[PDB]
Amino acid sequence: ARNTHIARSEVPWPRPKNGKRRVLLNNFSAAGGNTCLVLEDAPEPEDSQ
Amino acid sequence: PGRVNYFHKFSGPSYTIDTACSSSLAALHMACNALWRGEVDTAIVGGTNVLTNPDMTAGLDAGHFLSRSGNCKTFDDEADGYCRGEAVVTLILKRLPDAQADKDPIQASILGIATNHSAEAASITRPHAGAQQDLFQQVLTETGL
Amino acid sequence: SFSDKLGPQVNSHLPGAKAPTPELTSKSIPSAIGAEQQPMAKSPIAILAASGRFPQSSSMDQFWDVLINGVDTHELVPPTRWNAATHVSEDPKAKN
Amino acid sequence: AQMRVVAFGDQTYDCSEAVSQLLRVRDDAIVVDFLERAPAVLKAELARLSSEQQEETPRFATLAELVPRYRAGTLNPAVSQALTCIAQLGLFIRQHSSGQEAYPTAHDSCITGVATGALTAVAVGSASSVTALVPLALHTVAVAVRLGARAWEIGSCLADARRGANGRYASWTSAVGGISPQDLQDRISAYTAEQALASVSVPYLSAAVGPGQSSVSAAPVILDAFLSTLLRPLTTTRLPITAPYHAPHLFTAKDVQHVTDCLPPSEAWPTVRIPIISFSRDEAVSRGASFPAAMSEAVRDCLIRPIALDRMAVSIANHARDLGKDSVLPSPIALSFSDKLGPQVNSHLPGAKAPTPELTSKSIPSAIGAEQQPMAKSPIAILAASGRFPQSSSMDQFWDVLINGVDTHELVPPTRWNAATHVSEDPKAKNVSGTGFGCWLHEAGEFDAAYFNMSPREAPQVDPAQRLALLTATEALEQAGVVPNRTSSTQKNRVGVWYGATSNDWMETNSAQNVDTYFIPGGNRAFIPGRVNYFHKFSGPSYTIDTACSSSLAALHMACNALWRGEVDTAIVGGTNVLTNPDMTAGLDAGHFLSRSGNCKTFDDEADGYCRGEAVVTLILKRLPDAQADKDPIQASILGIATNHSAEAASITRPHAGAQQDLFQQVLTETGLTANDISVCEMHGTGTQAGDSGETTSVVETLAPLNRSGSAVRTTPLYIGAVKSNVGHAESAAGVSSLAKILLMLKHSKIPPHVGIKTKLNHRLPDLAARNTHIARSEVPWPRPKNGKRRVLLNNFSAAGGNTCLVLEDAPEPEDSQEVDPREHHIVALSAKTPDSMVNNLTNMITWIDKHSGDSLATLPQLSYTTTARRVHHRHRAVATGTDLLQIRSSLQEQLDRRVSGERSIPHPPNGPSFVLAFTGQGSAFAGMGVDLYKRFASFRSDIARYDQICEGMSLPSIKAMFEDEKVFSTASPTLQQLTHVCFQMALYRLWKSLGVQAKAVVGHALGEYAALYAAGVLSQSDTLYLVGRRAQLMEKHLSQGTHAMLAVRAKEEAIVAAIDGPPGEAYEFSCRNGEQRNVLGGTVAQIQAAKAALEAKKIRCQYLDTPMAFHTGQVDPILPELLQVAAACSIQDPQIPVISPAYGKVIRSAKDFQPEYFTHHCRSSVNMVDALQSAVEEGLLDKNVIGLEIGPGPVVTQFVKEAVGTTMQTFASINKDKDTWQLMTQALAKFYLAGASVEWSRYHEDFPGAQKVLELPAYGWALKNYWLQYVNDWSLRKGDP
Amino acid sequence: AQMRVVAFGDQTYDCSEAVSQLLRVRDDAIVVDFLERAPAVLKAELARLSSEQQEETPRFATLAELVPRYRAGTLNPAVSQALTCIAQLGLFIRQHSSGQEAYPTAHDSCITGVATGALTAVAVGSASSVTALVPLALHTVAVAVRLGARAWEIGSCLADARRGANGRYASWTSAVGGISPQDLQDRISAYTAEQALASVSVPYLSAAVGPGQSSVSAAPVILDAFLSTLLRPLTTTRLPITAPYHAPHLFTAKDVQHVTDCLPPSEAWPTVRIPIISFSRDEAVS
Repeated sequence: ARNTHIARSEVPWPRPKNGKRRVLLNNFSAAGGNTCLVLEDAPEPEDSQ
Repeated sequence: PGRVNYFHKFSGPSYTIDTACSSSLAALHMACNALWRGEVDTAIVGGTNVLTNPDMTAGLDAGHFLSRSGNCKTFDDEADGYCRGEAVVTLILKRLPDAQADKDPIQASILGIATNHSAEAASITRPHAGAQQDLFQQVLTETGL
Repeated sequence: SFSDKLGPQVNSHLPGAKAPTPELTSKSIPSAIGAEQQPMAKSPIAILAASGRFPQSSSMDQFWDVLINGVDTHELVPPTRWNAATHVSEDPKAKN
Repeated sequence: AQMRVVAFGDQTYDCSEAVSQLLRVRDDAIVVDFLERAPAVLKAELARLSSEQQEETPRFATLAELVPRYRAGTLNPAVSQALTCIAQLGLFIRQHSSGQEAYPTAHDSCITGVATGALTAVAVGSASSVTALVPLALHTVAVAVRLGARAWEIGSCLADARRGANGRYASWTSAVGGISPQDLQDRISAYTAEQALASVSVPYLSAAVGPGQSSVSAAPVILDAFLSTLLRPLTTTRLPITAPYHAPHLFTAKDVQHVTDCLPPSEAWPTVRIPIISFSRDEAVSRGASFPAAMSEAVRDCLIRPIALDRMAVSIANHARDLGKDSVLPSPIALSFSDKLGPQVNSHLPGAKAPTPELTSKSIPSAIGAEQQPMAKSPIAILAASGRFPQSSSMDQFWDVLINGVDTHELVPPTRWNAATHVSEDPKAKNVSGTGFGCWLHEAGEFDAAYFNMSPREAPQVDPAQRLALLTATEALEQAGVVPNRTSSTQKNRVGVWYGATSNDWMETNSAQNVDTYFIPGGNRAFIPGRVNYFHKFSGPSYTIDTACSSSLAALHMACNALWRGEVDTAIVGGTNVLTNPDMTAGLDAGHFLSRSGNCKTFDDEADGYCRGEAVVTLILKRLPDAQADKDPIQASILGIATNHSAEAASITRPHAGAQQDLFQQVLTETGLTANDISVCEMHGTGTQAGDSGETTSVVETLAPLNRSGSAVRTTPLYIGAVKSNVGHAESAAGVSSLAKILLMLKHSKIPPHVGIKTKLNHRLPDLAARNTHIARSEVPWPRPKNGKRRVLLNNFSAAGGNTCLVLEDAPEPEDSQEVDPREHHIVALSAKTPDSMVNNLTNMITWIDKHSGDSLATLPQLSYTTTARRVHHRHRAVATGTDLLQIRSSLQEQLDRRVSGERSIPHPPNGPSFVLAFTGQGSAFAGMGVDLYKRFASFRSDIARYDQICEGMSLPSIKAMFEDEKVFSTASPTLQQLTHVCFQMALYRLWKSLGVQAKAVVGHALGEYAALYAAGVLSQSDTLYLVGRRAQLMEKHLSQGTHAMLAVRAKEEAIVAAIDGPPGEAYEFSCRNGEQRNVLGGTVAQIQAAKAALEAKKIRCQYLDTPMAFHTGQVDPILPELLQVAAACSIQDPQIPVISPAYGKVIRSAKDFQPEYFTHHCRSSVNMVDALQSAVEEGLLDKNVIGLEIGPGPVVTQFVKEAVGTTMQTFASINKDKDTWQLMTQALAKFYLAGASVEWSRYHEDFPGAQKVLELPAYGWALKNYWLQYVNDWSLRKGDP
Repeated sequence: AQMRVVAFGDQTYDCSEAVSQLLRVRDDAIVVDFLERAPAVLKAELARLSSEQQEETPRFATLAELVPRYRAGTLNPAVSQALTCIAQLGLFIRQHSSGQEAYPTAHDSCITGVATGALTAVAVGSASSVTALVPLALHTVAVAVRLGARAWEIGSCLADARRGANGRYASWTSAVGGISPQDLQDRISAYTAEQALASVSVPYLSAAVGPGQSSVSAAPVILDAFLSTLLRPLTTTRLPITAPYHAPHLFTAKDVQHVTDCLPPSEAWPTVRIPIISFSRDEAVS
């Protein structure tokens, strides 16, 4: 209903044109702490031609 | 990290973080904090875990943390705890302008990182959904996404 | 609020006149090298490399080989860590 | 009529001081941003130099590292030009941004610049604001770097540094005075003609300073060979120019073009607006040129044209004359001989002057909250500190051991591990050590499990480190007066915990002898801060730092980083070390780390290792402005902190003195202090010969250097000490232990003696006496300089190779409010989680009072404030009231005697008390009613003012005069009287509601119905005012004076009915039925007289009522329609609480009963108080356990409530005709507190600043118990045997 | 030949987007400094409010946490006033610092603002550069907090929040269309005469926005009852104003003096140098 899936099989994850992919990373604690992290994609490489 | 500093002759800070099962990400947060105020220009973040003491496994089992059936059955209806794993991994970090100036390879970019404590949970070990939701929303707002 | 009507209303009380805006007025000079970057505080942090040793994997490529193939790596404790036959019981009754 | 002139100078001006000053600016955003962005541009431009040049440039992170190199003279021309430009631009920006100076304009100002300052002239002449100037400044910086690099390249190609370079760069020019430029040129021409020289290497004059002064440039060797021929009376001085400049025979247009190639081409380049005076060029004044073109011309000036400095003043004066002005006011920046400028500029001008008063330099006051500097790079305040050291259960006992110079080391106690089996003279057996000495805490197993919700089963298997961390953290939080959610900075989401631990011996040795369900929670180091966060409900980051033997200062560094980034507002930092694993001692002795003789003997000639000690310490940190705004107690400020690694050591464990010296210098430079400001240096001093010698030499070289003459440069003694010779090496709490010692010395203002040196001072140390450095052998006074502060340097090193440094400071001088607490009576509150803790707290408080009985007269209010406002209040409570400390002491002593005699404390009910609020009629009003409340409480004053203004809005008489004059009650009109009564009742109710008194039901009596209805949410304040005012006005208007009267009889209803002839109602009617034995009769004055005559004939004591009007009688008939019309206007609502209404004699609970006719009925019908009270008691609303408060001039209605309810219903009043209001208020608050009410103590003291200070009260009286898991059977010596 | 006029709005305009955008600026030092200092001044001034007002104020570490509450209509008048003024000043400062726009000058510019935008108007008219304007901006933020607090105090005095409020702050005003202001005034007078009402709770004309439109303010229940009397083709639309304003029969010179009592007396206070167009006043330009 919310448009979220658990990939039961390999699915492509292509980079959007003129865009980036973003990720959320969670790592919690038995002591109680929580750490969250928002990841991105590296800029398109401007390698000398 | 002391041996890494000594062998490679790096004369910058050197800490080991023992936060928790989240030690590696806490160390990453600390490294980013150091990077964000110019203390260091390059960082070597990592995390290690090698199991060689039966008593830690015995204690974790006695605490009902581990699963007596196999691996971690995430999202399953019969999930009954996790199983211990071994892994060592190291990463190299830089501020994006510095990474682009030196022409280093870049695999991803960290936009923001935050930490908090589930201090309102029923017991110390159990998690608190409200705290995690607040953390996620705070990070999202800070990142501007 | 309703700002777009301020112009027509004010100019309706004045002698006829209409002047456009040069779209190129926003042209800016180029910043000095090394200054265009945003301050160090809250700046993106790059990940340059990564290495590790995971179960059934002596590199990251082998880690991906494990991940994409959907194989779980759990197994009983080897004999080089401790002897399972005596350190593990169906119901723990002995010390430790 | 006056023109300002901005002038910049050349490289001749020593700019090191200016650069040092700018780097210390913290209150200007523009300057800070510019100084962060200039190093980046500088580095980017340096990276594209030649290969040989790049080898000679230093590597730096900030501009600070280039200052000492600039002073030493070992900085190449490129960086020198860049630094000159940066200093000039930063000075100008700071002057015109935080100096609040109008930017120069084209009509009142001109810009001039000597060769290197010609670039900055273009940079600031092409803008109109500092914001528009910042980018041009960076472009100019890059251009200057390139210019210096080009000159350096040409010079280096011309000549090579001599063999004896020493690193210094020779000077390429020298100022020669004594002849005019023409004679000097003739001499140079003759010299180069007689002597054959390459046309490209001849000497040339690069300036014309004046009629008899000039400058000459050439390659250092050639210049020296030429200046030798200039004999007396000509004098020559070597200027600090390290490259050739102003040489039209060494540079061409190509070089000028190359330098200015860093500027890309475009059309958005700003032009030159403010005229620039180029005294060296043909056209003195230039304007209207693009930015790149003017920059190219400036570079040409600085490379190809000689400085015509004998024409600057003439050109400026000519410009001033042309503009028509008559005087010039100079504002030179980094200009040499700047003082002489203005005189010679004005010499060419007609005489004129215009002084500026210095009193006009004043500035607008900053808005509250904007005066503080940005949280980044802000002092961190230490508010409190608690710890457990050997032979010390607190910091006072730690001071005792320090000052007494006692040695603590001893053999292993039987509780840890047997020494007869784990120690041998020469280790030969497996897992056997040669040393068994240490400094132990003998009460590490003592804990209050109940206080922290732990269980007797779980407590033993919790690492003593965690238990002591909890104890010390709670103690430190209590000592700092921090209660969660009390303030913005103490919100639970803004508090984090950092702890430094490096061992979990409990898991290895004690907990592992039997693994139970609490093995991991109780043993893992993750739970040392986790338990603190969980128990105190702080929801901020929590970390454990295992850095090294220097973990505590690493944790402090991380906490300060978190505070400086704004991710927390309060931080709890600490460090733990409890030794219980014999294997750790065996492995430290196998590595030759521990001494086999005794304690750490630092600076001694026979140092042969250190001793293992134990210590737990916890501190509370906070940014300085947040602590000051919170009225928290501050005892030190952290100015800076840094870390690095000794990775160049010969061995991993061995220290490296060079790294330590770099760390100390870095911290000192960042903090902005000089070597002479540090009076004390607390060093690691771990009692090892080589390590002690290296640390001492590095510290002395940093803080106590030697001048070239070989004499001391310090003007004040520097004292060196180490806490480790007294308590050993805590080795994970060592940093916090040293910091705690420093705090104690700051408190007591004396330096304790040093006990490490037992035989003889180590002979490898530097001669300290020659350096003005001392090792205190007897305690010396350490007084705080008046109008000054004393600072410290703290060190902490590691076996892993990490070094940490920290600079401390004295707290700001207290600004204590000198206002005297007008309150007469005061309230002191104690609380505990256990009856035993209650007895302990009472005993400790009584002891404290005796020791502090006569300290001052302001101590009682501050004790009240600390005990009530700044504390957490638990289930078991005890309170004391009095006017002086002696009364409180006596009351507390009586309570303690009764408690010890055999009584037992009982926790208050979980939900607290329940209140019923009674509002009185218009009978108890007296002159001066609530006049002290109007004077002392600001909320009451505001409420009364608002009510008065609203009344004036509705055409009603003012009410303020009845609360200020106090002499108008006598002649108050009846409407004014009723208005004052209702307004006072409403304001008073709002006051009590502000102190945490919540109403569960409200009951009025014949005039409190309006206030009660407001308090129940039925009406608003405006509606109540309108109703009461219009009712009174109608009563006064339609009716007359003396029409009826009222009387009261102290007899039953049947008796009064029988004693009077005639049925009730037709002649007389009941007006109020206060109680069973109390009734009030009303009727015509003649009828009242007849009734009194009839009843008094029966010998019944009745009394006339002073009320002039008559309510609930026949006199209120001809105004009912008007009251009905008025009441239909006001809004109505469902009450939030039951409204006991005597008018209807029931418990009304809905808005359907408060229709407009209800008000008319009340204004006419009788006050059937008794029936309403009985209805409420039947409904169960009122019980004997319900508290009753009296919102009114006296305890009238509450008495009736007590009769209706029972006889054991404690009740209190708020105002009285004879008793002081503060006595009653204090008594009521004390009884509510004892009941269980959560009083808003913060609001009770907010209006009395004189009482707002936190005292150092005795710590909590914990009910300690021993929880230990003994290590048995010596199994650690058989790790691997069958 | 041409002059530019900078106009500031009021509470009616939504400022969530503006405040969110301002918090994402990273290339401007002045804007970052202002957005760091403004929360400090707001927290310092919000600590001087009465007890009942502080229980209804949210706890925020930074301005980012107030946007979600502002959008949900759960922000009391004081913080809303502060946020509106902060957004206005921040937008102006960013435009004139990063936008590289010349500061307004009296020769070819004039400031103007409506009720809430007049504070920002005077703040911007007394300065000559963004650097010189930042402190006056913080003073204006404090004054806005105080003004909102006073209006909220009086409004709460008049009437209390309804039972089913659920947190939201009921609007106190509403725009009216289809009448000239005069006939609407006579309608208000007739409705007041027919139902006797306290002189303080009577509806009043807060604004006259056009020849056939205007605004009417009153207590939420009084306003709701009155608007039911207006029948088609009479149109009514609510506005997001949560306190009584523009009420000469509720506010006096004492309230004005109290609101502006956070500015210490001194003879440095810069004098407005660029004319401010005051259309409501008797003197058009001051």
